[PDB]
Amino acid sequence: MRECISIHVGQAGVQIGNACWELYCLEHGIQPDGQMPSDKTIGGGDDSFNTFFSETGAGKHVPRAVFVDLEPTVIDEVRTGTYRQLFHPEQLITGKEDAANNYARGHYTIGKEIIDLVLDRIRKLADQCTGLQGFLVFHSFGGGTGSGFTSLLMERLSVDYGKKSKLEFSIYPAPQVSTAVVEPYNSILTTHTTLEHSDCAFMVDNEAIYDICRRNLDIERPTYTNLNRLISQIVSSITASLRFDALNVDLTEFQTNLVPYPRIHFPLATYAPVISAEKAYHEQLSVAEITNACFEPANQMVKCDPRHGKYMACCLLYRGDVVPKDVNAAIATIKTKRSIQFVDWCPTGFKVGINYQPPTVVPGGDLAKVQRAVCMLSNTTAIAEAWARLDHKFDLMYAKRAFVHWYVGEGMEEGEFSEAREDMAALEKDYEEVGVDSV
Amino acid sequence: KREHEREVIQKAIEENNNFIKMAKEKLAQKMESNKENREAHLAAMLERLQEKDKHAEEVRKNKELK
Amino acid sequence: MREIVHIQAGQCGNQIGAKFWEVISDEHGIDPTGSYHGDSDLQLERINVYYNEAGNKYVPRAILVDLEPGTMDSVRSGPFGQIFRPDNFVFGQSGAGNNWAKGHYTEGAELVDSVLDVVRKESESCDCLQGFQLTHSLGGGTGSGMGTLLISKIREEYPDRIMNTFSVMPSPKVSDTVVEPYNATLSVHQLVENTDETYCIDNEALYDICFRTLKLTTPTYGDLNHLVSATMSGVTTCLRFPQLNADLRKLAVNMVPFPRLHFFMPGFAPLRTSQQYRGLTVPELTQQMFDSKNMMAACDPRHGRYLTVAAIFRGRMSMKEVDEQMLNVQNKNSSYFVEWIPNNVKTAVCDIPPRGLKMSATFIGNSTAIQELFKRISEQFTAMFRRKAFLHWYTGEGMDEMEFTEAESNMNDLVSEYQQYQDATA
Ligand SMILES: Nc1nc2c(ncn2[C@@H]2O[C@H](COP(=O)(O)OP(=O)(O)OP(=O)(O)O)[C@@H](O)[C@H]2O)c(=O)[nH]1
Ligand SMILES: Nc1nc2c(ncn2[C@@H]2O[C@H](COP(=O)(O)OP(=O)(O)O)[C@@H](O)[C@H]2O)c(=O)[nH]1
Ligand SMILES: [Mg+2]
Repeated sequence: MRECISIHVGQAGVQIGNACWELYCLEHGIQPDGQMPSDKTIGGGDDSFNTFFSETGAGKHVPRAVFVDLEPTVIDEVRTGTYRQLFHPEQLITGKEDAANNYARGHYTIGKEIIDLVLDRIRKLADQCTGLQGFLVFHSFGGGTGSGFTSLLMERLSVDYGKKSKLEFSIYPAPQVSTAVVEPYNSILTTHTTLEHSDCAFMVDNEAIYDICRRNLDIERPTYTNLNRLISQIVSSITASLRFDALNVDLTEFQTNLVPYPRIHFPLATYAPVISAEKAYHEQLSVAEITNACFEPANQMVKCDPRHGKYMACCLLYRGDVVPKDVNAAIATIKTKRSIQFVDWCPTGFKVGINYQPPTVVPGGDLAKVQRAVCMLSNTTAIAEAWARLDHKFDLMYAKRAFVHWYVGEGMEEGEFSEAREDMAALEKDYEEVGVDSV
Repeated sequence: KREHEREVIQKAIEENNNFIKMAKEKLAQKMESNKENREAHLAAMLERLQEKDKHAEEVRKNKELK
Repeated sequence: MREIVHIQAGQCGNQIGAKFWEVISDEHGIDPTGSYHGDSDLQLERINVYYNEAGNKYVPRAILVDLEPGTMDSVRSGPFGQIFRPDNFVFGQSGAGNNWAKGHYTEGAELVDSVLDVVRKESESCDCLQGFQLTHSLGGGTGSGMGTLLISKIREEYPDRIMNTFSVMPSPKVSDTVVEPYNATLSVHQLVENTDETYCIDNEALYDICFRTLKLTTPTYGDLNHLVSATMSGVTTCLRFPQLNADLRKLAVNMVPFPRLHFFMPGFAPLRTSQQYRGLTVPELTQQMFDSKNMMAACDPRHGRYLTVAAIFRGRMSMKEVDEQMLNVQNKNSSYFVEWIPNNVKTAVCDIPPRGLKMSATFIGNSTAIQELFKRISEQFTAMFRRKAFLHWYTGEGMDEMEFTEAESNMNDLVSEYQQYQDATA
């Protein structure tokens, strides 16, 4: 019950979804053929892992997700990858042409071709579910598939599934790994479009993840593989309440607390401890250490200063050998030392959950296995800085209407650009309003 | 009290439906506008090329005239 | 399955295109018989971008076109003349006589239709055709006039396909036809409105490089071609070997801020018997790539501003080091990069280096400086056209002086716009 269908749009979506799924197999004891020896129930069951993994007569535990990419290349490696047996052919959907980094191409010119087939596969998965809970969409703002097709699929899911949940894992563009000059355009436009169709959006800045790997993992030039593996750890901590089940707290309750107002649905995420296998050897990280780490600004997935802003919610999702008592101490300590300012309308509390299932690392990973990890999600107004930066780039190119012709030829109109930007400016003012102290 | 209870739940129903409706309409408008726009562009580029073809025919008739 | 139909027209176009095919054929392990013997799967992974498979014969998806058969006959005589599909050969007999009007209106017009037929057959075989690339010279008659004519007729058939032209800028040093300025300006005009992306291969520079750098007192056409072939290999390395700018459309999307400014300055490093074994440190290699001496186009980058730039580092090298070198050049050379275009420089590295190089650097940029080259062409045209020198040539085919005017104005307009964006700030 409470099944979740996972949707992975674009190259980034797809790859990050291959990271995640592998880690989830490793955590649940699912083998690459899908056979989970631990699971005695064959063809079905009600286990937490069944919300993300469906079962078959043979005992094979198929992932509940669909990989869509307008170029075959990325999903092709999945088709031929180690976990190719786990997935099912229909679940992998690939066209023949990419959106050449163009939102317009991916939303209209190309997307329209595959959109109906995609929704079709989702619908099949939806019928398998006894009580579907919502969708998990993974994409990148910068790419044409990750922006234009992703918004299209968001609208379609709104219509066809009504107000069912729709969470998101949006890859904030990072100049270090930038692939297109026009990525700020696609970012604004997709953010504008999906803002009304997303219940809760988690952004991950490639730059921030790139830094974390170089620093904590001592990687000279982190690859998309490094990022993805770190990303999957974050994702797994967030979804761990769903896939696993006394102290564990459903992410819904966190959601009811991380969205004070519909437009404010972007929470910041900070994970700990990211450590190399040498450094983790002969070092034990306390609940207090990992907890500090959460409040450390260099450990956050998005680059922003929480101090510059105010907290509207702050949740701590732990996993591993943790006990309430230690979590209470560490929190208090933090308090004594940190400046966790809260909006006046919001209660200055930390919602916690402890999932005793310990964390797992993919073999050959650069992440050392730890006995405890934590990932704090916070609704601080600092997130706006993000938008700003982006927006500012968008404004720079758009004043000289650069690359704008590429959008217009696909059929878009400058109105869409200006409208999208206005909405971002409103969102930024909304953050400022929520921080203002009550009269 | 019972009526108001029935009112609330019908309001929430109508709210969801209305959202689905507005969403559907908007997406249908933007798809058609874009589609028209794109075809227009293509049709104008083709017509420009055709006008260049006619100019070449005329240049060929000008040479034949002499 | 992102096929790129290739089309080589004119004397210059046929020669440079033959070289290109030989060189990529070596890089992909394909001999003149189309047989593959490469050591690396990477050569065959994207070989379909430029090659059609067949006894497993990878045939260049090329269409040769020249109004004089001699040039194409020599091509067939040359290495790999067998590899080219014989039906792809398409040559007339009249020739253009170094007349743009002859190729764009008369003799070209007679042969254009048979060319389009081969184009249509090649495009039909393409599963996902990216577009067409044309190798040609703007000074000659078949390459320019008939070239631009082919561009326009292909665009009508494939208005949704990228259109890339390696146009060769005429040079006074190279001399050759006297009315060559007219032909170049006619070609430029068509290009300005018919080509998605254009590589300004100025022969002048090529020469200069040779005489000076290559210390060649008498640069030959073979010398120039060698420079061009190495450039072309560089600018196709991302198209032919398995991210940045991997297809023609994405390159453009990221390098053409505005449709008229689709003209770019190529650049390559290192460019000389002296071996000097030291494997140019990436640092250097970067400096040379940005060096105006390594720019195939005859413009000083420091005299303008880079709208967008793209770097390719072939050869096994430290990706971290390359990254820092690029960032550094951008930082120190910040005035030479438009501020209104965030992140306008992007770079890629390929493990397989050019033949006989442990590593290379390829420079592609839409610098506003490119307006220098157009300016030289404009001066030439204005001098001749001031006296109507050789204008009767074109008028005989039915051309009118207004056409020349319009072409001159269009080229001045392109320069104006380049200078406009150069001198615009936040
Ligand atoms: N963190 C992370 N970011 C990625 C990854 N792959 C791609 N990206 C980011 O995605 C952006 C490009 O987005 P893509 O996923 O490739 O775009 P696309 O979905 O394929 O759309 P097209 O242009 O039409 O091919 C870049 O700015 C990268 O920073 C990844 O594997 N991990
Ligand atoms: N770099 C280089 N330039 C060439 C070559 N062959 C011809 N050209 C140039 O081509 C121009 C003349 O064009 P041409 O080859 O005759 O075109 P055509 O009438 O269609 O054959 C001259 O300005 C030369 O500069 C070559 O092999 N290398
Ligand atoms: Mg792609």
